Amino acid sequence: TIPHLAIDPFSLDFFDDPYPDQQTLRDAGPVVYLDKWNVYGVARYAEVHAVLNDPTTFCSSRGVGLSDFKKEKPWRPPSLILEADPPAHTRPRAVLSKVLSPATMKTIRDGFAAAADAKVDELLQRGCIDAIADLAEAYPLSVFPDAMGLKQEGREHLLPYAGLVFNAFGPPNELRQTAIERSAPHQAYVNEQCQRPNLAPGGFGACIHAFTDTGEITPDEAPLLVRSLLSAGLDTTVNGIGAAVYCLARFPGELQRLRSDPTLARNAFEEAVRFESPVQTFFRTTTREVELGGAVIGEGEKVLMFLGSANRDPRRWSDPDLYDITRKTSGHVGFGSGVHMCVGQLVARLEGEVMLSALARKVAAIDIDGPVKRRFNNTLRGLESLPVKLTPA
Ligand code: HEM
Ligand SMILES: O=C(O)c1ccc(-c2ccsc2)cc1
Ligand SMILES: [Cl-]
Repeated sequence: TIPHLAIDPFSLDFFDDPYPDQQTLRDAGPVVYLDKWNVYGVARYAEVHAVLNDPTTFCSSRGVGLSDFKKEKPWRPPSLILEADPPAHTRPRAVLSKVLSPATMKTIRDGFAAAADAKVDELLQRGCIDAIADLAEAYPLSVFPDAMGLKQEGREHLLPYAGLVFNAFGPPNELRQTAIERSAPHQAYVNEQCQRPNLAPGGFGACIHAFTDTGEITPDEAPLLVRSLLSAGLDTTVNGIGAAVYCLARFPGELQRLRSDPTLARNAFEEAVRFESPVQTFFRTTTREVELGGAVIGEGEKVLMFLGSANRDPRRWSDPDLYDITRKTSGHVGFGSGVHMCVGQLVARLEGEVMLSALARKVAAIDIDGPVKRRFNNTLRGLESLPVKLTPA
């Protein structure tokens, strides 16, 4: 009934070009079994959406990586939000929602936009740049650690720590075990910055700690919630912005549309998130026997969702493999869906928007002018190096 496939979605060959294998996964059936890792897989939009939106049956408290916390010890203490289910999830979620609220975006937008404009001006002086190190990495590094309230010293630990976190959702392959063995100094730095005294006034970190007064979280919960933002808040946006620039570089017609109407910047970024899907995959664990897509899955089984695949499923999208900055993007699952849907999505969109706005207003052309190199991660899709020439408007 359920087809079995030998495809390894965490292999380097798969990362290098996942799209043919993703079609194979979609077309095999609504539910497949991945013999390589003994997990169920869903790669169509319909089933990915269904799983995300039934948190009771498809839980997160047994981990959203391959590892089942009921069987193995988590590599770090569980996240109070990502790796929790309702009701435990609900109050910590509400706190991060308020910390990263619509109202909060007003306090940081001017600074984020200024830094984006400044970066693009700086890059135009050089002309030929690496759109990863010099833009996709440099810009979020120039605004997010400050918005968190982090000191300057030690920030070089942030991207390695995030790479570790997202590799750790994967199976115990080489990527994962190498990350974990190098992890000690990054964990030590991050855990220390989570303490209240080390987070500057007015920043996201201080604001989380300030909520420990209200009855929503206790003081001992605040450091792990800061840890969530230091885990999920930087490397994701690096790959999202990298994705957007890569799309504009490959699809010059869309850059030209963006230049002609810079107010398309926000949707151009959203479409980039759909099109590349910086977060490719993660898991749920079944809490009961369940019927999904006409198949029966037993209790305590890992289910691997292919978010990137769902975002290219022709059953849901017209011309899924085209980058279209005026596409109706609502419903894409690049930020997830349901109760765990990215709590930081307003920050992500703000960064993406103001950077694409800067490019739209200041840059006439983006031409790849060197070898493109991919960055491999069990969960994240993105580039290591993207040599481009920027032509000023
Ligand atoms: C382009 C950038 C981003 C992408 C693609 C992205 C993607 C996602 C996805 C797919 C989830 C769902 C996980 C699940 O359902 O198990 C998620 C959750 C989460 N994200 Fe984002 N994210 C991004 C940026 C951010 C930022 C900027 C922050 C914080 C400042 C952040 C913090 C979080 C947190 C704390 C969760 C857990 C929410 C929950 O479990 O309720 N992320 N993200
Ligand atoms: O709470 C945290 O530490 C945390 C929250 C979310 C992610 C994530 C995973 C797949 S997409 C976004 C990672 C870590
Ligand atoms: Cl840690």
